[PDB]
Amino acid sequence: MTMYIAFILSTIFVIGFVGFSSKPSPIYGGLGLIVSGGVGCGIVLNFGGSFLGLMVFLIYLGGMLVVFGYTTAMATEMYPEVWVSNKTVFGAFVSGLMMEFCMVYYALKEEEVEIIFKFNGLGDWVIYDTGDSGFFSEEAMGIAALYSYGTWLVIVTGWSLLIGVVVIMEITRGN
Amino acid sequence: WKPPPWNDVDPPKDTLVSNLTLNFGPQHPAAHGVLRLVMELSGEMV
Amino acid sequence: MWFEILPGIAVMAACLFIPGMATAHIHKFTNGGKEKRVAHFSYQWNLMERDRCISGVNRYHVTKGLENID
Amino acid sequence: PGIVELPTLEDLKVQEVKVSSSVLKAAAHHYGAQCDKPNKEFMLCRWEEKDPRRCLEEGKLVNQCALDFFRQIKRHCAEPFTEYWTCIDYSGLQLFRHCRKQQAKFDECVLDKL
Amino acid sequence: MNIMLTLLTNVTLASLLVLIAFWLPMKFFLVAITFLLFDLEIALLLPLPWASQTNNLKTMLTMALFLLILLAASLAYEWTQKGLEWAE
Amino acid sequence: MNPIIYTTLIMTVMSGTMLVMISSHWLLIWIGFEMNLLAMIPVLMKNFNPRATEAATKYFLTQATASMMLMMAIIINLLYSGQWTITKMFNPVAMTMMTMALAMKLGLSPFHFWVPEVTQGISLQAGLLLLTWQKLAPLSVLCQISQSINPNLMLTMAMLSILIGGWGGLNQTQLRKIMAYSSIAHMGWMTAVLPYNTTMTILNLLIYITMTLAMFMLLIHSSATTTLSLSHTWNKMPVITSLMMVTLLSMGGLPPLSGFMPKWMIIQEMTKNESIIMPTLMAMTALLNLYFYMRLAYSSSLTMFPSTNNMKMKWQFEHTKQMKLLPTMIVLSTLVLPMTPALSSLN
Amino acid sequence: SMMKWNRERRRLQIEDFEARIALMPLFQAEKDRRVLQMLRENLEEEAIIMKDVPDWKVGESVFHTTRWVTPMMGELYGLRTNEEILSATYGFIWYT
Amino acid sequence: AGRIASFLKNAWAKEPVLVASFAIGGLAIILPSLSPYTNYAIRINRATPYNYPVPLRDDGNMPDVPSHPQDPQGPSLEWLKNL
Amino acid sequence: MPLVYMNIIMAFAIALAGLLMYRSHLMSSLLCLEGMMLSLFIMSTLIILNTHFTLANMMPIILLVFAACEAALGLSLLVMVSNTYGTDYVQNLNLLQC
Amino acid sequence: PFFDVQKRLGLDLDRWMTIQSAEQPHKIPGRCHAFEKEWIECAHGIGGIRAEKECKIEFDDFVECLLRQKTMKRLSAIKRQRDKLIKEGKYTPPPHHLG
Amino acid sequence: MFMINILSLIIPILLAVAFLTLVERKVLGYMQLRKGPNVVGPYGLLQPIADALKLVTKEPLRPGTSSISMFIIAPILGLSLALTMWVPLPMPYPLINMNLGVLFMLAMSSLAVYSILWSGWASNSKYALIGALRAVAQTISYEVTLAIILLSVLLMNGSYTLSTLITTQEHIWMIFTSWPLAMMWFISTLAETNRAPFDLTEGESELVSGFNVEYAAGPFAMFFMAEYANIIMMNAFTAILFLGASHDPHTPELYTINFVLKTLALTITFLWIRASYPRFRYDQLMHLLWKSFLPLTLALCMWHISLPIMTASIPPQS
Ligand SMILES: CCCCCCCCCCCCCCCCCC(=O)OC[C@H](COP(=O)([O-])OCC[N+](C)(C)C)OC(=O)CCCCCCCCCCCCCCCCC
Ligand SMILES: CCCCCCCCCCCCCCCCCC(=O)OC[C@H](COP(=O)(O)OCCN)OC(=O)CCCCCCCCCCCCCCCCC
Repeated sequence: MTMYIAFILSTIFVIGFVGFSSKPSPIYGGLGLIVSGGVGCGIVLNFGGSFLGLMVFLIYLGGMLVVFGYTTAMATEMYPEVWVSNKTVFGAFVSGLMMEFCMVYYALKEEEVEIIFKFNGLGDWVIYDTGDSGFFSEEAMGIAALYSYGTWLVIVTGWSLLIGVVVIMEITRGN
Repeated sequence: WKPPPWNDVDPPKDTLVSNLTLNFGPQHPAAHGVLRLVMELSGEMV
Repeated sequence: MWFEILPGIAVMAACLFIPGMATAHIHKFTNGGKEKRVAHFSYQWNLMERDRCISGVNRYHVTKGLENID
Repeated sequence: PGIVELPTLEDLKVQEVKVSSSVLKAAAHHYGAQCDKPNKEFMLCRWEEKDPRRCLEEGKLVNQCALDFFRQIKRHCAEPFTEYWTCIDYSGLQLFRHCRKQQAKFDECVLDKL
Repeated sequence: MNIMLTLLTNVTLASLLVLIAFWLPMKFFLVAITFLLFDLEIALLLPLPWASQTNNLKTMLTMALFLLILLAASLAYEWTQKGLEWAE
Repeated sequence: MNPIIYTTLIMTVMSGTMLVMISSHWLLIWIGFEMNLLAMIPVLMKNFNPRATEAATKYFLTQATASMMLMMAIIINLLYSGQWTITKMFNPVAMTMMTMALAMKLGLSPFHFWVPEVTQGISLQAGLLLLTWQKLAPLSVLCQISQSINPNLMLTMAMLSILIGGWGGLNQTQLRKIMAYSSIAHMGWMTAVLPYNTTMTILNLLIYITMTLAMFMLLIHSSATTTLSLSHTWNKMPVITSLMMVTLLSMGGLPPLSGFMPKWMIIQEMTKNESIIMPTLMAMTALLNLYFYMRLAYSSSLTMFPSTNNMKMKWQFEHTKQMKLLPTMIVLSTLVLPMTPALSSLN
Repeated sequence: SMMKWNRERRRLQIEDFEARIALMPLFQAEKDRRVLQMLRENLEEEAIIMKDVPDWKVGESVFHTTRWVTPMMGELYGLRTNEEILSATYGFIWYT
Repeated sequence: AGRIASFLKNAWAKEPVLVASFAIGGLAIILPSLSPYTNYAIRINRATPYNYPVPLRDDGNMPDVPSHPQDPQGPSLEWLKNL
Repeated sequence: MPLVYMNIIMAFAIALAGLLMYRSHLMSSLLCLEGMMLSLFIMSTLIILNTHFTLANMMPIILLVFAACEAALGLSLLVMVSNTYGTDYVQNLNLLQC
Repeated sequence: PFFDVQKRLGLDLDRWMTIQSAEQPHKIPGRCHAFEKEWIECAHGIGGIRAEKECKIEFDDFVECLLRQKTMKRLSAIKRQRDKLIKEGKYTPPPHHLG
Repeated sequence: MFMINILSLIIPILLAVAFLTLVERKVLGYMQLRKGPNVVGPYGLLQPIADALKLVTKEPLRPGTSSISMFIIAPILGLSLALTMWVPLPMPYPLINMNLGVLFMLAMSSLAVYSILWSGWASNSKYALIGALRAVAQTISYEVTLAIILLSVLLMNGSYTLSTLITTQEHIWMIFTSWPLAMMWFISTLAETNRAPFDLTEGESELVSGFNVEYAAGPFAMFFMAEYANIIMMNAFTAILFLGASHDPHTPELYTINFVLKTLALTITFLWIRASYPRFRYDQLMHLLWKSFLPLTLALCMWHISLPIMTASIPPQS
């Protein structure tokens, strides 16, 4: 429909995870996460969070995952398994299908799913709050505090990234 | 289970190189024509 | 000569002209000779619903002014 | 635990100001400057009581004084207003920057006429 | 909605005109990992425009410039210890 | 490595745990755990040998996965209380989630198969860092949230460490493997007492830390990684083997050595908590540790072992490294039992 | 040149923000009545729908406090048709 | 001195991009400190009413706060007007 | 509680199962570990944006910039076992049997 | 903190964002700021074990604001018993329900 | 309503992309002293039609080593991306007024590299695979400078709203304020768009065709048109960024004339720049980027963040 669009996207998000959790060929597994990464931003986008969502596209989907499949490109064997290949991969995929079907069926009929966390099965929209945000975006004005309140965060995350640059050379140096 | 190496150095395996011998020449105007070249390289270094 | 590339250039200017006038004129047609009221923050949004709900015809673009109140 | 008290629909019925956004924003400066005390009373009540149902009466006066403000300007140069708020409407962001001459037209009644 | 409609229409147009064209007729790793670390460090200062309008921008000045010198510092250590001069 | 570049990697991880013990915010605790992992990997691969490459991979995958499991434990607690501060957890499954997540970072229960392999691959100098400093960071969080801990959840983790540490230690040959299993067995002792009173948890940590440095740096001086290789050191350096024996007895736990420091108070502490069957099993199964301590003690100094002719050449040259803090570490791990009432300082 | 122009834009924004400050009294008063008027229409409908159900105190308080909690949209719109729900919740987000 | 000047000259001889980068980065770190408009930037930054000026309960004894918005009492951004 | 969160919560669980179970390739395991922090990112943003916890918007950006540091380390280790063993299959990584 | 250098040095590194009722950019509320103010202000100087007992009512409300479990569960009873009345024709919607 | 605007945007974009092949062969020739396509069609007005029709009537070859699943998603992933990237362009009043449009444009620009990456894997040839491998690594290395240039430029502009570009750039072109970054930006456009001195893949002899090594007529239409499609826009993005025009609300015609002429002139320089320079060797790309372009961009971002603070010139995001 359109009311369940976040639910619809969330459903594609779960099945997208089964795509790469089943551990298919690394390129194909990356693609299964690429769509999973794509829809997940839309879930965030529907809740607001434009900037936080946009990063999932930019620095993760077009970022971390680009060099991810890039490594799989020059590595890996000469015979990449096609999604069907090993019967376990398709067995894992159908296995992921039966988990999301049983809960969703249970979610939309009895609405009293208690698996681990007790969760009531209503539409996505019955959780949004109310109120006007004035002239400032809540997400934009929050992470803009990186340089006004994010004092100890910047000092530590910056320092580790510099150590991140030095650790990667030291491991890749080859002594 | 064999005892671990005393120097802790496990024995190297054989070569794992990917020095593909590119066949330049009779497909690329880059070779100006009939200039079949046989040469190996470390991905980029001939 | 050199101007033989001009008709190749001119047709492009006609093609790129279409998006500029369309998305402007369509805005004028869908807003009633106006532009689409941008909503970059919450205030610009509930302002429209304020105007959309008062119009009675459920359109934000149609505006009722001093002739409406007494 | 217990019933949540909600004001009845009878006193809730209040004359709602039937004007658009452009007319409100065009005269917002003068509207805020002149009829402001009832707004401040309601504004303080909303932040102090923290309960909307306590200050609903002051909300009526906020509208009520708004009609008085719009009534006085209606008797005054309404035609310059129609010119002023129409050009303000023709702005996507309702920027006051574009409308200057018509803004001056409105400003030069209220300084002496009103 | 409009955003979804726009992207959906683009996919169909690409799909439609693809179909008519089908039925009718360590160095390599290092450049990847160095980009990854720089790109992640880049995402830190993306919120800079709105952050430039904070009410204590003096502290912003010390720390927004902090990340930028670390960007230089990470490259500087990379450059001096070979690094960007990739294996050849 | 370049001495200045190995220095910062050594003490970026020093700071990574330092953040954990001082952070009052849940995210910051994960931050210190991240720098803990990010600086641990290069040190494990200082020598660049396939054992180290395997050891780093096994260590990284285990610690990274535990870190990820820790995050959703943080998120669930946030999802149910909206509190980022470190206090008692406000939801059961979140409490159950991090206990296992923090356990895998430390490694006591079946999440312990990485501990032997990783230290076996990596060098002895990096072994002490992994087995001593890399245990304060997970333990600091556990001591912090001990109030909300699930008593059943932790204690079964505690025995499964000491029973596994006790049992498998008999069959181990490589000294690093034996040291790792004793570390697992020692890890169980303070984790068991953690729900009751964290003072003994810290007390067991400090003593165990002191004993392990005395063990590792002496082995570094011996330059030996196998029992037979350690056996030869009787002739060249008889004094070291004699000190090897006293710390083995100490770290065995026999009185009046400092190994009776943690157990006795731990035995006493749980006995005040009406848990009396629990201490007896741990004290009795602690003898499994003592057996391969005895096995090492027999082959090191108590009975001399055959040597080689070439090691007459070894006598002709003196040692070079000054093995800093070795003298004070040994004495602080053997004859500190009469200073038992000093445990009141920790609380 | 850009320094002078940017300073003018800041002058324009604070002028625009000032216009918002004047307009928010009426808007807050308008939304104040609207949000609780809709809540009452829920309450009157609530009485007619669960009069038959055995155990239900009409208008039962959700929170233990007697202080006015901000009413989330779920109880506000709720009963409204899916058109009203769709346009009001994901309205800002999908407006473009 | 002489070697330092020669060091810069040969730096500009073969490596002109980096000396341009270091010079610009070198400046860009120290004028914001001794800038005379930095305080102005803060002043106009706080002089942007994102949040409503919530009124205060008039209990007397406070003359600085204006009784009327147009009243002379209270802060003014006349400085922002000409600059 | 909204089904979108349970959709995310299983998304961790199915990602968790894939990371633990293993099939052949460490690339897939590294991929599975990324779905871990991914599903954590949407879950973090979803709660934080819903509750208007303004300062807490810190954590989503901070979360993945440090999770990506795992990729910087995890990807590097793979190529080394790829350089020495050949294929990065987990079965190859068995030298530390003792 | 295990080593509360935060308190000794008197300088803030992490407690700024620890709670949503703390200082916020441009003074915007954290949705449930009102409730968690009551709970925290109930719990100060009381101790962890005590506060979970006496300040339970405040915590239950604050969770209901934050978690919002039962409020929409009751709203579920509103809708489920609604469509289980219209489907047999026992209920008719007034015209303010639609427009 | 909305849909008629969608075709009114993408369709003229697509038809302009087909014609750009003509000028590529013509204005180069008129500089190369050649004549360019002239015989077919009056003044070569019909050559792109002849070009496009055989590509949609020639045999579409699927090499046996190519995965058909990967062989078909990639051309769609490329062409569609170029078209949906046009939706936030501020043509008087943009079709999509995404307040994060600058990030929106950049985000799917990174999504473009999956088009080449998958095609290089799909083709599955030794020479083809390395050709794409050392092609993607180029594009990703050029995005870091791309983001930094963007970040500095809109810092003086204001928020990331693409419509705000025309407001900040009211009296003076933004290039007069960031000309050291303009050429920094322009060369970056020359590299992501895969054009000489970064043609690399699509180089007629550099990689014979690079991403089109085994990839011929049929599906190849959506893989040699997409690169040319990004050319018109990424120059147009430069036109909005540094060469912004004036927009009268009562006559949006002026800004349509000005912007289209400005972006068309930039594309002429883009076609000018292929016919005047050699091709960078792979090492020279990184040497130019990481060691000269990357440090300079960082320094300029150092300068452009302090300057608004230096002169109290912070821009209003709203
Ligand atoms: C108060 C003032 C504040 C600001 C002051 C800033 C400093 C002063 C100004 C410095 C110059 C401007 C910034 C740097 C620009 C050069 C960057 C660089 O790396 O240069 C050297 C680089 C590299 O030169 P190189 O490789 O020979 O040497 C570099 C140094 N070593 C050897 C040590 C590495 O040159 C280039 O990149 C050449 C261009 C390559 C692309 C080919 C196409 C060029 C097309 C040119 C014509 C069209 C231009 C269109 C412009 C945009 C129009 C919209
Ligand atoms: C708690 C229970 C007991 C626990 C500990 C038990 C320890 C022994 C257990 C068995 C150990 C294994 C079997 C024996 C191993 C022997 C190890 C060894 O190295 O033996 C040979 C070695 C030869 O001696 P050498 O190193 O040459 O030094 C001689 C002195 N210069 O010998 C040595 O190196 C030993 C040197 C010993 C030096 C002793 C010095 C004594 C000083 C006394 C000072 C008194 C001051 C009094 C002051 C009074 C007023 C205050």
